[PDB]
Amino acid sequence: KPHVSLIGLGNMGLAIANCLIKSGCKLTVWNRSASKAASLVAQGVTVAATPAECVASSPTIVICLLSYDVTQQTLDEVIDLSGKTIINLTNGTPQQAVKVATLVQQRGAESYIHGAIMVPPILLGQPSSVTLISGPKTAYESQKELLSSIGTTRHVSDDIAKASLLDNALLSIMGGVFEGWVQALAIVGKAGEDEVDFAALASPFVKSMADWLPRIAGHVREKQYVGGSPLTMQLEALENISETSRELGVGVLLGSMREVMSEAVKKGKGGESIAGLVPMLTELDKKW
Amino acid sequence: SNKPHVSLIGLGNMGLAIANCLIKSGCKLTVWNRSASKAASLVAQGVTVAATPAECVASSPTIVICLLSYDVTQQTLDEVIDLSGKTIINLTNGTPQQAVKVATLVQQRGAESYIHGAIMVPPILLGQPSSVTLISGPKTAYESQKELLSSIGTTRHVSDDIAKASLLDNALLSIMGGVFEGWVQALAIVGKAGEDEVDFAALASPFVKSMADWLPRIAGHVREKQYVGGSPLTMQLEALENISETSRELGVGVLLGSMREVMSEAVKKGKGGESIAGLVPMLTELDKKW
Ligand SMILES: NC(=O)c1ccc[n+]([C@@H]2O[C@H](COP(=O)([O-])OP(=O)(O)OC[C@H]3O[C@@H](n4cnc5c(N)ncnc54)[C@H](OP(=O)(O)O)[C@@H]3O)[C@@H](O)[C@H]2O)c1
Ligand SMILES: NC(=O)c1ccc[n+]([C@@H]2O[C@H](COP(=O)([O-])OP(=O)(O)OC[C@H]3O[C@@H](n4cnc5c(N)ncnc54)[C@H](OP(=O)(O)O)[C@@H]3O)[C@@H](O)[C@H]2O)c1
Ligand SMILES: C[C@@H]1CCN(Cc2ccccc2)CC1=O
Ligand SMILES: C[C@@H]1CCN(Cc2ccccc2)CC1=O
Ligand SMILES: C[C@@H]1CCN(Cc2ccccc2)CC1=O
Ligand SMILES: C[C@@H]1CCN(Cc2ccccc2)CC1=O
Repeated sequence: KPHVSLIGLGNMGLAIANCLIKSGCKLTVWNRSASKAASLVAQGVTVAATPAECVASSPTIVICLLSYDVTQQTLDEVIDLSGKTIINLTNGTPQQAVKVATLVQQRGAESYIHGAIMVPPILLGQPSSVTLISGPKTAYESQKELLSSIGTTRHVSDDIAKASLLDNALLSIMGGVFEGWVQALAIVGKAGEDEVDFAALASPFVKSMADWLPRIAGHVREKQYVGGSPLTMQLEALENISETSRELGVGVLLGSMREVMSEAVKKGKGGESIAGLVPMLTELDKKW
Repeated sequence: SNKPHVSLIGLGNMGLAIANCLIKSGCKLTVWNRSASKAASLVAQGVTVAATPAECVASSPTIVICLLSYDVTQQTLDEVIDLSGKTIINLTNGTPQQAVKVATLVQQRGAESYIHGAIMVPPILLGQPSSVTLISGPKTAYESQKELLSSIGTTRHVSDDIAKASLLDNALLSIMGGVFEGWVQALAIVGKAGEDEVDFAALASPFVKSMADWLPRIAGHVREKQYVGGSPLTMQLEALENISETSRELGVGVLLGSMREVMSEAVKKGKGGESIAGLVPMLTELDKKW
């Protein structure tokens, strides 16, 4: 039984706690709301009064909090991380990973690795589970056996910030897929159709879209914006989604997409493909 | 003689793809386009170019329309006053009510029948059996046009209701607009960070097919009004905010504004603990641009 500490017992933190218990370690936990540890006490888990007491109990510290800001608040009075390895599974930006790595190095930590869990809690540890890890290969290799408790890990880079970079890119795709899906189900539901029958009809079409993504990535890399689906036509179809929604009394998402396509047309990029939109983003810090 | 007579109105990206599919399947084609020069590649293959929309419709018993919009369709059919003995196949993207408006316009003018279709692939994939076109309108009219329409791929008759193909088109294109908004954001981030877009597409591929798998479960939750799970909107909104900050760190713009705005309002209305299924009632109960 290796000693492990866990900071954070939210939806994901409790899923992590159960995986670590199942795999046979001596777990110490801390959470702002100590009552979230109730389901772990029967399984032989120690609840530490403070973040400092939690970190003192183990050589390996797992963190799964809401955000970077909560992480820095929680680590404020954790003064001695000498001989400790930090595994940070908290979502944030590439620079926020560098900021926590620096905070823990300043306090004597042996090593920092960052992970992005890419499944909901119920899939953690199951065969469908993937976690992206970044940081020094020797530190990943040191932790690989512990980390197997939460499912498959993918070492994506020795650069501490890269798991968060890739996390933020993949969650952009997830955000967009869910924005389109919520809009779709709102339309079909208000129109009196069955959402589950709609999902069956849709799923072929959605897997076809996923097959197009690598061709689009190649066009973006190669700056090849010519094809058979110009932004003028795409924008006309997005405008018809708004009017379909208005006709039904349903609200309208995809506003940022309409605004960036509208400006692309004004810049004379109306004849380009969807690849044409990437340069609209890469050259200007703006919320569309 | 042998080959069926077919008229096509519109020779844009998709209209030209249709023209080539109809030629290849062995039909006798008459075309009209605002820009007559778009027919140059069809004239060798033996197609007739009509001077006006009316003369085009006069040449054939079956009329295919593939124009930009309803507004352009209405304008283009302004002087098409006689549709007696003509079946109308409208493949122009528009709203459910615009499909009803065109069906009524062509009835008034004596059309035999009207079906609406939504092509769900780019022009280069038209004619592949795997390319699906959704068709709505009278079953008998669809069944009589099924052999002609097999030129452009596999057709799926979704409803006798003329407006249904456009309803389902607008819903499927909502998903495509979302997917592409997220994909453009993702490629802007990884590109500006100096990563390879093509290796990122490969890394991403598993993760995106996993999401398609989650959609029927979410649809069930929305139908059953089950909004409780392990991925609360407060946590999802924090992650979306970190996409904005990641982008700002790279000097890159940010999309997904409507998604941040509707999740913020959910959190404000006490639905911060709910799953993504909890957003659907935010849309269904209020006409609003987020
Ligand atoms: N849930 C998922 O589906 C999912 C999937 C992939 C990744 N993740 C990532 O996992 C991380 C944790 O998310 P979660 O789903 O566990 O979120 P959650 O259920 O909302 O839990 C958030 C955690 O942060 C703590 N926290 C929030 N504000 C705090 C504060 N001001 N001070 C101290 N602690 C505070 C909470 O403590 P209390 O219990 O006291 O509120 C809880 O431990 C996030 O970075 C998220 O992006 C989640
Ligand atoms: N990937 C795709 O291209 C795709 C996929 C699925 C469905 N669709 C649907 O197919 C339809 C046709 O799109 P497309 O790709 O062919 O677009 P496109 O290449 O922009 O062509 C638009 C067509 O409409 C004509 N047009 C535009 N404004 C006009 C006006 N004011 N008066 C008369 N004609 C006018 C154009 O004539 P000119 O040639 O003279 O400009 C052209 O024939 C759309 O409803 C679209 O949503 C397209
Ligand atoms: C697959 C899981 C499911 C919850 N996701 C939370 C989330 C964050 C941002 C946008 C949508 C969903 C993180 C994941 O990667
Ligand atoms: C709207 C987007 C623009 C890029 N297209 C890429 C593509 C995919 C398959 C075949 C050709 C082009 C897919 C689309 O329809
Ligand atoms: C794949 C093709 C590309 C043009 N599409 C129009 C469109 C509309 C909204 C958002 C993106 C693309 C329809 C399609 O099925
Ligand atoms: C962020 C969204 C919220 C609904 N989730 C549905 C889901 C998918 C698989 C297993 C459980 C729940 C997927 C997500 O992660």
